Amino acid sequence: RDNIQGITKPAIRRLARRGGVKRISGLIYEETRGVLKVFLENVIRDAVTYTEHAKRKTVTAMDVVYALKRQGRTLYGFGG
Amino acid sequence: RDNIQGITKPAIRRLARRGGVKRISGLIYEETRGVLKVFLENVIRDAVTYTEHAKRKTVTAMDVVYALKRQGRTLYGFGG
Amino acid sequence: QGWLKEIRKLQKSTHLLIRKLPFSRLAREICVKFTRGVDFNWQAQALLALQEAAEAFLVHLFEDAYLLTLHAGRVTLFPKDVQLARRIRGL
Amino acid sequence: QGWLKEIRKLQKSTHLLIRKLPFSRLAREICVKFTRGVDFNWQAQALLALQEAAEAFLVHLFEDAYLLTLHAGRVTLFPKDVQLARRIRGL
Amino acid sequence: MDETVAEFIKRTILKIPMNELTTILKAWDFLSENQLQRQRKESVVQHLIHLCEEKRSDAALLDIIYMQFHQHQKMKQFKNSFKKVTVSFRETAVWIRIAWGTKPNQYKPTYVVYYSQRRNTPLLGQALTIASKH
Amino acid sequence: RSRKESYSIYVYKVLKQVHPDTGISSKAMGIMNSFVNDIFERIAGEASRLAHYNKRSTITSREIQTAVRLLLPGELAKHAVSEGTKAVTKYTSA
Amino acid sequence: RSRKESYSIYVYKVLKQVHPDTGISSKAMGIMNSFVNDIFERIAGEASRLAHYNKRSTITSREIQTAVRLLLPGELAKHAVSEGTKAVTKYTSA
Amino acid sequence: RAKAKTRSSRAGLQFPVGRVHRLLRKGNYSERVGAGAPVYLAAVLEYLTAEILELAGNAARDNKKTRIIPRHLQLAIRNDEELNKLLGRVTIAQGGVLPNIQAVLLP
Amino acid sequence: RAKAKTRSSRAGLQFPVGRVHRLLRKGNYSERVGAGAPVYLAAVLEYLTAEILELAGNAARDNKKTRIIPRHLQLAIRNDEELNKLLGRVTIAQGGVLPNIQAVLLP
DNA sequence: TCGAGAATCCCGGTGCCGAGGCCGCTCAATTGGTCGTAGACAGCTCTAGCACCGCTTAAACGCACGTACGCGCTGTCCCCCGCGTTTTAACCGCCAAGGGGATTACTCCCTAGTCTCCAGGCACGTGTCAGATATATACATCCGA
DNA sequence: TCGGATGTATATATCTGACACGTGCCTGGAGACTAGGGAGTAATCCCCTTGGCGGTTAAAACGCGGGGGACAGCGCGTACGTGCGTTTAAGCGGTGCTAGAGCTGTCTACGACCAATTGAGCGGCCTCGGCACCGGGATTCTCGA
Repeated sequence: RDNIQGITKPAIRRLARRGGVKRISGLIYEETRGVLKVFLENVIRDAVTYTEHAKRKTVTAMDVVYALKRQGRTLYGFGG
Repeated sequence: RDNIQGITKPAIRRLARRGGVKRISGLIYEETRGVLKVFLENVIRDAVTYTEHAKRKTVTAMDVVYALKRQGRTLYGFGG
Repeated sequence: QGWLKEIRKLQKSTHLLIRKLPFSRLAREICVKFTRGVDFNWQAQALLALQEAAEAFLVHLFEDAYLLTLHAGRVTLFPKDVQLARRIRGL
Repeated sequence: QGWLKEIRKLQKSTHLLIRKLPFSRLAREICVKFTRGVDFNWQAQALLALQEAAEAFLVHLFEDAYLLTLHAGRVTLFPKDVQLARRIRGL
Repeated sequence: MDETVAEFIKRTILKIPMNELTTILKAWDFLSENQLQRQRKESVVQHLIHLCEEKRSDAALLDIIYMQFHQHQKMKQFKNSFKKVTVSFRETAVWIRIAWGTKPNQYKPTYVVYYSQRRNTPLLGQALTIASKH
Repeated sequence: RSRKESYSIYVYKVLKQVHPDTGISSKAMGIMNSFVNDIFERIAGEASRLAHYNKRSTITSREIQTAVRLLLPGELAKHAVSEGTKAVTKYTSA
Repeated sequence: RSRKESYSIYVYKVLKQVHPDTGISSKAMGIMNSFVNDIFERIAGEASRLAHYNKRSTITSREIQTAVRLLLPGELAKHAVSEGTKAVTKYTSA
Repeated sequence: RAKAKTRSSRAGLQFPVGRVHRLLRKGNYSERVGAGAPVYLAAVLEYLTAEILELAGNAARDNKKTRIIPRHLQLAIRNDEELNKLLGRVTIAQGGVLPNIQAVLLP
Repeated sequence: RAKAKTRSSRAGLQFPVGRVHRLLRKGNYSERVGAGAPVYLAAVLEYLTAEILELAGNAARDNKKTRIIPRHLQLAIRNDEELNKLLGRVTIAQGGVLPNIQAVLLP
């Protein structure tokens, strides 16, 4: 009944099989949730700042890309 | 009688002792000259472009900092 | 046995891996802990931006991490392999 | 024995390590291989900018590399430890 | 919390119109009378929120008066018993307002149903029509 | 009434010009729309500095010719430094 | 003759104000001179984008606030915005 | 009173000069904008788009498809060296990764 | 015909308003510059310089010196966490590094 | 463990050069006053987004699993460290010359700017087909038997 | 270690949802011209780099011989991957609703510009003194029993 436990063990394994990982230890499932939670807190912090600057109550796709722009990971495909 | 052999073995070791390196293998002295030579060719290429833009024949300190600015390693202490 | 089939299958396709509805509940809960917790609406296009950017971060993260597993004479990955790879990246 | 004295001595001070006159001949030779090789004058202040930026790059490089030596169960560093650390950095 | 109280307070003052800002804010008496001491609407909330540090579920009652000045966007212990914001009554024209329905979420649209004689909609009608003796 | 614009027509013209029968998905236009704006921003943003660095006020052809000289790896730059130079003389002809 | 400017006299006030006895070398002023420009770059360079992002063409005090909210990390930012907000109220005090 | 001849047509290019020349002033890059600048710039933009689509079609052609999917862009950039040196920081939505099994995992 | 009262003095700050307000127009950041902007900005600049010098003096004080050397700045930034999160990309000339012996190299 | 062991650090020298402070001064900052306009502000409105419920069925959870796999293990041994002595060149100063960076007065050509036409683009519209998933019939590759 | 079952593959089929292309239009690029100001060009002043010697002195290369590390190899033991029967929650549609996104329309507060009008601020100029460095020398140090 926790949202961070909404990232199942095989779903984490689905990521690592794409990364070319043969065999995964059992303590990864705690660390990967920790790494993912920090990575969102460095974006949702930044994405909501644009959302509250232009005085709205709704995040747009451009809000995320702007947050990822200064973050240093530019994401194409959505744009203006 | 080569300038890249102007970087002696103890001078390379002086760098790694500052980096907290206990014991160094013997094949490092070829690789470190290779790494250093590439790092200058990604800067002197860029630094001379500013030097040839403002139509001069002399590199300034601001020319290097501008090259290191776009390189992503900002160096303070010299400035304008 | 099968895992090598599993790697070539997932590196073939390009669809998302984390399921959207648990991923949506995660991002909305993090947004509550900012802006003093009112709420925020999300464009359904905009939540797909995270779910792209989260997986593309992590898949790129493990490839940097799994090199350290093979460098250590190991095959099985470890959390030591994760945090060190995060440390050398510098963020 | 002495090397630990050598580490604390060099991490104490802050002066440059590579000697200037061989370092000057290196940078001038690289500048010849651009701008079709005429020559370029160098401000003596400006060559110190490289000699700061070169050492600050490499000293930061080995600290990232020497972590991989200890991660591999080793103490003696290797060129394998160098190129892998350069690879994960992404430049 | 007091931040989240201020966030409900900051959004409430911004939602009201400045042609009637001083009218309805005087009707709440959330601050004191003479403490209202005019130029810029965004700056006026920047001082009144810092002026809300004096008097500090503490400030939602101003919004129930805000539904009276904007009524186009839609014993008496027979509502507070349902505690499984909370209910925020106000006297009136013999009736009351509710501003009640929410876990804690008081910045969402709570229901409003007077008595002049989401999933929480399935049970908020059950606790009302208690049919007491009055 | 929401009269927006993009580079949607121009990418499809270039693709048709150098490939006869090759189509493109509407998701892939969102790549190329986000692609060319990020290149445009980095080029014009960098060449904005060289005017400010060398104290002049006028972005001309010469700044871009040294901006593309910096923003690309050099082998790809060897054609790009000559492509616009092939084109900029052609405009001043007519 | 030429004339060149810095921030050095202003910083030497600040150092004297936080410590009535601590002095500073010549080289460390060049550290601080290159420091405060690079902070002035990244704040205004970010704050210029938000004017471009939300289509209003006027950098006001509000856009600096959200840019400092973006650039500085979450703990150090909380004082500087308060140090910022304290400044403008005293400026509008007279 | 002549006919409106497009500067992009006069340059013989494909990307719009007049849109770039409008954007380059309003993007607040400098005060004065030279005439030769946004006609030199569009060719640089045209050479890049013609570069990566020419690799993208070969990804489409080899995978038996006449319609470029976004993954074919991802396979085009990472198989090139020099574009990967340009776009190694930038990710791509619906891109996936290279089919990269690391070397020593085999019988 | 009054006396020239400095806006920096009127703000009660230390960093020059009038120099920043001149630079913020000529740096070509936007078209219009608000009055409240380069008086909000100087306080942000003042708070940062007052932050790092206050750590720099303690590096000077502990190393028995009344004159701040540039290494004391380097020891101040890397010993702070949050400034290191700001300045981790930026190096410092004549800085050196932390006295960082890695852990397991000891008897 | 002991002991003398150099080793560590501290302290009171000369001393230099350099920041700290004071001095003419100018030009950029501020003051005073005028304008338009961006943008604030409030007001409609219809699009997109949250909620909910049902039915799903594919997905996950646990688990028993044996079977690979980390790893501590010890022995081996090539390969750095330290030391010492003998070349080698970086270095400081010094000097002399001079290309070459900064500055200055110069004119005009490029570029903003205006305002006056027009059409290339945009949004919108139906045809239809690539392709994709669908199911096969058909062709090859080695997994445990 | 061959059979062989398990994996591979064009082929086909339909079906479809995207998309390429027609169309009306309309806001924006273009034409043509106007002034004025950037900036290019040209000429000059000395600043600073360059390239000399001498010669000095720490640096560095040679070479060893020591042992400390790397490492190949092997023991167990253990944690994770695979099947698999059992939950279960994601998804999808699906419907009902609306709160906010966004757009348009007045009002004005607020910045730009301009012109005077001082003083804060910048280069010289000098003088003090903090750091710097030598060695006494008072601590605080390391393996023969």
